Amino acid sequence: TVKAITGRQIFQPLHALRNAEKVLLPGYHPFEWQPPLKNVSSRTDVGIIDGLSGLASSVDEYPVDTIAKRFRYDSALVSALMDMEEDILEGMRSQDLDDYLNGPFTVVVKE
Amino acid sequence: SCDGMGDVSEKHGSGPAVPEKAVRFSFTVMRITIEHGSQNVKVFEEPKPNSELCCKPLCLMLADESDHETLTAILSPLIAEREAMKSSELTLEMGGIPRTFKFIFRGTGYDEKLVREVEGLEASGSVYICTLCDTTRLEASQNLVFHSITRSHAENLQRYEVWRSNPYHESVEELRDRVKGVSAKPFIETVPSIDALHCDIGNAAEFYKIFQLEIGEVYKHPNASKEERKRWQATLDKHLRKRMNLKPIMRMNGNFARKLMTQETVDAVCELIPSEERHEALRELMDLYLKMKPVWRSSCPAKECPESLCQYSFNSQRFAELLSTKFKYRYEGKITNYFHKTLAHVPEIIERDGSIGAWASEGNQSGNKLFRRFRKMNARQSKCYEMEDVLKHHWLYTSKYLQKFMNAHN
Amino acid sequence: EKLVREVEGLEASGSVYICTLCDTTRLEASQNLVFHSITRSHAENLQRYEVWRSNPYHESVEELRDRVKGVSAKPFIETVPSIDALHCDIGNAAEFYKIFQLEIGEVYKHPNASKEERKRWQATLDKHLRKRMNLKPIMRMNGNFARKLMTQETVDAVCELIPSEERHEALRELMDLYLKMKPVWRSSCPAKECPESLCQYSFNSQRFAELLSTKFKYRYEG
DNA sequence: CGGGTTTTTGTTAAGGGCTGTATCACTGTGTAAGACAGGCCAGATC
DNA sequence: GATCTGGCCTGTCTTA
DNA sequence: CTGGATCTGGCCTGTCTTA
DNA sequence: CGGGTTTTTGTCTGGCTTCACACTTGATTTGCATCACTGTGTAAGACAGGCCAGATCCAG
DNA sequence: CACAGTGATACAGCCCTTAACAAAAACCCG
DNA sequence: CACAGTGATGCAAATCAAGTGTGAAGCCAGACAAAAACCCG
Ligand SMILES: [Ca+2]
Ligand SMILES: [Zn+2]
Ligand SMILES: [Zn+2]
Repeated sequence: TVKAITGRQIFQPLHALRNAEKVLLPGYHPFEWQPPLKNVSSRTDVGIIDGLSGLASSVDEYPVDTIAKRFRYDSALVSALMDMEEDILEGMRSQDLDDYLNGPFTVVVKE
Repeated sequence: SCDGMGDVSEKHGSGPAVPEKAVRFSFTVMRITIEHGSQNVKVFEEPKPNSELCCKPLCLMLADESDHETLTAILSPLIAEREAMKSSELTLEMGGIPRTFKFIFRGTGYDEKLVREVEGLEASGSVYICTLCDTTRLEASQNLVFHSITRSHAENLQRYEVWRSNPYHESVEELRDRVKGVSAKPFIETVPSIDALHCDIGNAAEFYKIFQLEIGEVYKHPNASKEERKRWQATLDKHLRKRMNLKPIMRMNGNFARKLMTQETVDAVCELIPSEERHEALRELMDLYLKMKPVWRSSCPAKECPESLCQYSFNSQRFAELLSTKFKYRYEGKITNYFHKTLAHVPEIIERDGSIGAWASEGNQSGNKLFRRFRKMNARQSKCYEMEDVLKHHWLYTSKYLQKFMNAHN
Repeated sequence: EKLVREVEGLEASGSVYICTLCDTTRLEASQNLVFHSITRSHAENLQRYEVWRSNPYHESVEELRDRVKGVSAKPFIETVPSIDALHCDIGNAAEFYKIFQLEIGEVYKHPNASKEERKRWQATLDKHLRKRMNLKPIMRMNGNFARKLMTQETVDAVCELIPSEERHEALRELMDLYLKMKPVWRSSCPAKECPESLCQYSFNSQRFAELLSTKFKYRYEG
């Protein structure tokens, strides 16, 4: 409507937004754990992993009647930390701390 | 149109004790016609008759649809205005030129429950089942093909007059037979019609009943316990979930009804009946029903399905013959309302009006949906202001002037 | 609380081992009301379950249950032994509402009452709260209804129905103690917003427990 | 480093009109089963 | 042959 | 004079119809 | 029913703008089509039938 | 001391006008 | 023959360039017509 009436593009089309979404979603920023995570893959591009986690759905196996979707926990934490970059930077700048410091930050998460 | 809305929660605060219900009232223009030369011609007809974008709201209140006193106390001014406007002409300026308007009112978006409640007739479980003719439930299980529209507003008022005055001084049952089941004074002049949505819902529910009876092979076992019927219904529900990908719902709705009426549905159901003749019976039954449905469900049957329209009487007679012959175990001495209506009143309805599906009450239900949305996200959360806000927002949403600014491509 | 009982390896809430932080029973929690520390870690639940499974002392059902303090499921989630403030407020509001119902009916004077009397008492209370507090009857205890029900004017409106006068002062002191204890477990930082309530919390809690034990025996006896 | 001269920048009062923000009274999300004490009949019994 | 025991039930309270 | 066979009234209760 | 008095405008006229105006062709960006479902239809009333209760009639 | 809304109303705030004065920031010359 | 949406997924159509020299529609100096809508004649 806006494009047809105003004869210009004040807003962007849908595909541009779709392409921009892939930055905020998990599985887009590189990272690595210095102690390797036991029983956890080190790949860093996984998105929405299936919730069933490869549960056996054969007819002989225990029946399955649920569906689920979810992310990788560590990838979710990485994405959440990268979302709050500006806030952490401003907090360090306001508390009389040099921004280039790379001390061992401690994070507390409520489940 | 009009309908009652249940499950409307009440808010905290001050004010009178508001019941947990809601009743709306709306109207919709259909066709504008000018008298040019020596005949008539239409100027603007509604392309989407059942669309929510043309259901203009008029009145809104929070009361029970069975609270007759409050309902009449609210709706009497509107009916008085309608009666006063039914014999006047309007002068209106269009583009700088005065124009002349005259109206023809028609109320069809009323479900049978409200029709019975307003027209002063008896309930749905009455012996006088039809609201158009004067037959009982017994003859409605024998003739099925020969009836005629008789009921009317003025006749209802005269009947009520006779019921109150009792001129002949006769007994209660004789007076009931003389009045044909009228025990209240009508106050809304309506026209005899058939709601398409509720008709389809009732037909689908009755078919579902017929299917779950045919699974148990009741045509040879007249005796059946309680758990047997429940088992049968559970087996039917599981088979439908497995084949038709449908969900067993407790109360019949429209989409389930639409997806149920299909030849391959009966084909899948035939996997449960070991017989062979009953398969032919059910298949011919569904074939007749699907050949008949577009007569009363299409938008304009005179153009979209002339073959079904001209060949309707023979199909209805064969349908009644099939009911009386093979389904004698259930349809001997009792029959639903919509079967009688569909089989004995719709040809006259098309020949008198032209269409039925265009006069349905779908747009009213979409307006109920819009009401449930607006009352929750487009109103001030207070009893004193919520209804005004909802009404104004819905009137703005229905306006076509704002809608014209959306088709900016053509 | 329900999910905590489930995942941590505990029974339902209607049992005798009520608290998920201390391991006291129903009677001992209805007697003391004051002094209770916390000894309930996550590995402790695993040890409890292992004792319950292996039964090294070859005890009976009741003895082993008393030893394990009611553990019959292997834990699988490490949770923090804290308190949910929202459900706590809801439960306190519901309990208070029940106490108002009982106070209206004079249960301490007549320990016997039929169901119909309870129905009429609840209807009278609901109608009074509707005519004097702009509230409506609700099936389950709400959240806003809780916050709005906990006011001095509500106590006044309820006392407008009680014929006695000592009950009035009892309810006044009850609500005053509860309002004095409320801001401790509801603020984002009590040590910097309401330090007086925090410093005076123990005394207020002890007086609250003493009030319940003395002048509310008809309900909280055992 | 000042007069003579110049171009920018307020400043008062009263009224008009467009824009932004506080204020009012409220809501929707915290919603099914299990533990337990007391009463009670069927039945083995000494 | 009454006499407790056992299990069966059943209403109430506790989280939702 | 009494008891004794028996006969509708209405009530309550599933059941069918629309929502 | 038509002689004066003002708007309302293409025109001449050639010499000057900023604009207009032909193949590529590989990506690149829009614009439209396609496909499995959906929510609004959501509590009472009429009626037949079985059942005792107390009334209805019958007997020595 | 959950907290993000939710539409209408009132008022502060911030633009506008005229009207003479009055102060501020620079360059010729002495 | 309810219907106005729900999403992604895919394919089809516009574009868009950076190169390039020519072609074309206004704009101007006055200025007397060429109608054309007013007065009423
Ligand atoms: Ca309805
Ligand atoms: Zn009929
Ligand atoms: Zn504890």
